[PDB]
Formats: sequence, structure tokens, C-alpha cells
Amino acid sequence: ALYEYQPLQIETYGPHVPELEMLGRLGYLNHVRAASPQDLAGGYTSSLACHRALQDAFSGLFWQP
Amino acid sequence: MYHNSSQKRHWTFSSEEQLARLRADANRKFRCKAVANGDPVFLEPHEEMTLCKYYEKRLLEFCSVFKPAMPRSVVGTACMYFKRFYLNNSVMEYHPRIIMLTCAFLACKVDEFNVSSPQFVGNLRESPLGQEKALEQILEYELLLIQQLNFHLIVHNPYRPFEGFLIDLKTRYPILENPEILRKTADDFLNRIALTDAYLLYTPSQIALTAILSSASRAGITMESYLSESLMLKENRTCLSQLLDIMKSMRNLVKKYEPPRSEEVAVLKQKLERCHSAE
Amino acid sequence: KRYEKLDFLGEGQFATVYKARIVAIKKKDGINRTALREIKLLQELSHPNIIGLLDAFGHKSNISLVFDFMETDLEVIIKDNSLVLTPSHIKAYMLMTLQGLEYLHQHWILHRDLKPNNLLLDENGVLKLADFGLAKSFGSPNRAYTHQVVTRWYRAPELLFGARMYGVGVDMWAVGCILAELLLRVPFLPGDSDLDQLTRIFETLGTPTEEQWPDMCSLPDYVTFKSFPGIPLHHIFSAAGDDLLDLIQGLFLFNPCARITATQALKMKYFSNRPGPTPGCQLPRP
Ligand SMILES: CC(C)c1cnn2c(NCc3ccccc3Br)cc(N[C@@H](CO)[C@H](O)CO)nc12
Repeated sequence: ALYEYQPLQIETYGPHVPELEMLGRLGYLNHVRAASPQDLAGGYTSSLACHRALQDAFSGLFWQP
Repeated sequence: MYHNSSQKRHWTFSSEEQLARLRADANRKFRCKAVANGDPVFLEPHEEMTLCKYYEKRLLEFCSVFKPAMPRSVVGTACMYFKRFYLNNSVMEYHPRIIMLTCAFLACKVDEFNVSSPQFVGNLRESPLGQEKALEQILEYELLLIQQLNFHLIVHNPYRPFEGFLIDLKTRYPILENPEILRKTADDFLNRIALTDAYLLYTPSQIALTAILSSASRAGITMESYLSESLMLKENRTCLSQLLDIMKSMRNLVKKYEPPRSEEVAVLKQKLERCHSAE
Repeated sequence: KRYEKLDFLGEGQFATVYKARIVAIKKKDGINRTALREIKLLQELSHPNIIGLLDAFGHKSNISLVFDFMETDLEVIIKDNSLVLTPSHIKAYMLMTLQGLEYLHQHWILHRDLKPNNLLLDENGVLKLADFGLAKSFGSPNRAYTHQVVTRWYRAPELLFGARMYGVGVDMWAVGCILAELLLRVPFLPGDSDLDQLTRIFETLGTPTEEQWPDMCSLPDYVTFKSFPGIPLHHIFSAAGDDLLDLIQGLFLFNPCARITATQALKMKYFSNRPGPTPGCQLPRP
């Protein structure tokens, strides 16, 4: 009767996008503009922009109407 | 996200034949209503398509010279609105000149490009009285356009997937030394893609990837390994074959697209003015 | 149209809400931008903890939205005194809110208007995020967001300092304020001005240092504040257990980057410990 977390399983119909925390370690962030100190202070990081861009690049790539 | 969007669920169609069926049905419904109200006046669906292509080009011209500078995503949303509206409506019932302006208006609103109505209508190359008249027409047609879109306002453009593919290529495809030299030509190809029915038949990611690989082929650079290795298509060869077929059919779509001709455009415009005056 | 009006529910500045025969209808610039925002966002979302948009209609620039009717809201639950808020009920409310927020953030949408009256409850005990009139898509660098969003009592400190670019931290700080309201049955930080809100935040939780918020001084409306020790959280919430304190501290971290996301909060031990969240059917009905 307790709660066990289960990740949101939504089909993207495309290649798997690397996790947000791994973008810097995998080298993606070297190809997106660095976030300004004001951006970081507000909580906005370049990882978010990179993750969104990759997710939209890979979304529905394997989908046939 | 596109993968569970209304664009994929309701506005990406199986074939060009289905789009032709929808357009022909719209034309036939208008003909039935005009005859049941009480002749060479009516336009045929191919003439409707020619007029729609011409007025999409005018919509692009309007959005290009729009001050303040229209974001490219707003222009994409407006063009998608125009295509979707004239998938199920005829240029004889609703004039494309007003519908394109209404599409741009609704796109500016939906894409959070805050522009006041007076400064929206100030971009029209017309005297002020025409600008107020056009504003009233746009306000009248805004709800009609929204209803005809089935209240599906979020449009997924290929531009952000294009940026994501460029990031992925820069990170994981060192064979492509500088992916940025692909952008310009790819952008060009994207524009041509926008003139066809591809936005109604293919996912934005597929469109962006096809544009990128067409640019690469035009540059002489071959990137089969990016699909097979980087994109994980060597484990599933069938999916890779389907992707290749999608891209080839998209290139054929761009190849067989026909821009409207000026004389045919003028004749059809005069015919459409006749239709709207008689109606 | 098909709907015939039956009762009057509420009224806001943007719109007036009435119950109609059972649904709820919310009523030179053209169609209202807030209504278009709600339509365009709710058409792309389908989650059990996000309110669904059944239909819309209107005449010319006028437009009305149709939603499924919700029986109550978290504000009425919190303000009610005949109702006892057990840790299980609180956990269930937080769980549903966080599941809806995790789905919403996964699709790169910030609610930016989270508050107890915008968390609606149906007769089946399902909590739904509503009032997406201020919701916006985040993650795009070339998208300036105003900081007027979120009602002051739930506004995150980064917003109060003028943060134009932000992420899910605003929603998570609002969620922390909602949790504090659930625990105390009163608003946590009832500021009457932006300066007063910042003062209450820095006095209850201590003025954040340059180590708790590295670029704090770079924000547009940043104002140097006197140093408060901050009340220990176990004194504020005496009945709360250590797991709940861990969750609250995560939700109320001053660095928005370090502030726990909806997924991270869902993975916290507080939700997996016993007692489990009460089923929606057994949730309190005012
Ligand atoms: C509009 C739609 C999302 C909806 C459906 N139900 N519902 C309720 N039901 C709770 C209730 C029921 C009966 C008597 C009193 C209350 Br209270 C409140 C509400 N609040 C509105 C304004 O009323 C807030 O400004 C923003 O959510 N919106 C809605």
C-alpha cells in the first residue's frame, strides 16, 4: 500500500537521449552557449537547452503515420 | 513534445492521396452548398492548390518583412496553420488573403510573440483605412481559424530538431569535422521542404534529418554511419530502411514540387475575386 | 451551445467560472491571450493529475473554455477546520501534485501559478493542476520570462530578485510553500510586498550566503539583507518526521539548481516510507 517511484515511460519513437546530468560528461555542453551568471542564479543552465534540443531532435524520428 | 502531440495524432497524414481527398472533399462541399443556395465560376482543386501555394508565398513575404522581426518559429506555425486550414476549407468560402493574415496573427499569439494589434496591422503595405478593415476581418476570422484547426495550436517545427541534430553531430560524429558548414544549405533545403506537403506527412525530426543529410550529400560528405552507428540503426536494419525510404520520398516531394506560374496565378486570382463577389 | 448554465462557482480577473450541466465553463486585441495559452497548453497534455480541456467556444473575440467539474480545491481543504490533515493525506496530496508536476516538467512546461486553490480535487480524490493561464514553456535560451509570475506568498526568492531566466525551481518552491501550508494550515510566508516577502523568507529560513547561492548577487533586483540565523525546520514543523524535513529542506534550498526537482522529490524516502499515501477515495471531503 506504499508508494514506489516508477519513471515516466513515454514512447519517443526515436533514439534514446542521454540523461541531463550526463551531457557535460559526454561532451554535449561544449557545443551549446554557456549560461550567464544571472542564468545560473535563476536556475537556468545550458544543460536544459541542450537536453530540450536533443529531445526534439530525436522525437518521433522512427515514427510512420 | 511531438511524440505525444496533437500534430502527430491528428495532423500528420499517411499519404499525399489522403490530403488530395481532403482538399477535393472541401471543394465538393463548397460546390454543393453554393449550388444548393441557388458553371465555370467554381475553381478546381488543383487551381485551389495553386492559389494556396501562391498565398503561402505571400504569407512568407509578409512574415519576413514584419517589424518587429518575426521569430522563425512563429512563421512556421503560421504556415502550418494556413496548410491545415486549407486542407479542409476552400479558397472560395474563405479568402486566402485574409486567412494568411489571421494565421500570422494567431501564430504570434500562440508562440508568445507579443505584438499589439495596431502594430501587427501596421506591417500591411496599405493605407490606414485598409489596415483597420483588415484588422476587423482578422478579428472576425480568428475564432473560425481556431475552430478549423480543431483547437490544436502548438505546431512542432523542424528548427529545434535541426539544432538538436547539429549538437549531436558536433558531439558524436567527429567524421563530420565541422557540421556547421551543413547548416546554410540545409536551411535552404528546409525552406523548399516548407513549400510542399511534407509538414503534413512527416515528423519534424525526420524533416530536419532529411535536410541535414541532403546538405551533406550536396557537399559530397556521406554520413551513413551516423544513422547506423550513432543513431543506433545497425541493430534494427528495418527501421534504418524505413528512415531511408522516408528521406528519399521527402527528397522526391521536393523534386516534384511545382511553384505557381505568374499568368496562371493572375487568372486564378481574377477567378477567385469573381467567386467572392458573386457569393 | 450544448451547455446550459446551472450555478456560479468563482470569479477571477481574467475570467469568470460557472458550473454548467457536469462541467465548468471559464469565461481590438482579439481572443484573450490567457485563454489561448490555456487552450494551446492543455491540448498537448494528458495526465491524470492535469486538468483536461474538453471544449471551447465563443463569438468573435469572446471565448469560453470547458473543463471537467472539480468538486473542491486544496485551499478549501487547508482552510477547513473540521478536517484533520494526517501525514497520509498530506503525502497523498504531495504525491499527486508532484506526479502532475513531473509530467508537466517532462514536457518542458512551467505552471508558474502553483497555489492551493489551483490544485483542484474531484469526487474521486484525484488532484489536478489547473489554471494554466500563466503556464509557459521553458528550456529555450531565447525566451525572456517575466518575474511577476506566481502569487507573492509562493514566489521563489530567485523570482523576487528579478530572475528573467529560470527553470522548474519556481514550481518546486511553490510546492514547498504548499507543503508548509498543509502542515501548518496557514500560509507559510504571508508577505504583503516583494520586500516583505524576501524579508519573511530570509528571516524564517535564514539569509542565504554566497555559498548557498553562488551567483545570488548577479540577479537584477538583488538587495543586500541583514543576516538572519533562520528558524530550525524541526521547530517550525514539530510533528514532521526526519524524512519530511529532508523533503522540505530540498524544496526550500535557496540555490534553484540545487533545489530538488519533481522527479527527485518523488524518489525521496518520505514518499516510500510508511504510512503510505491515502487512496483518493479516503481523502477528506469538506
Ligand atoms: C475552471 C475549471 C478548471 C474548474 C473546474 N472545477 N473548478 C473548481 N471547483 C471547486 C469548487 C466547486 C464548487 C464550489 C466551489 C468550488 Br472552489 C474551482 C475552480 N477555481 C477557479 C475559479 O473558480 C480558480 O480561479 C482556478 O482554478 N475551477 C474549477
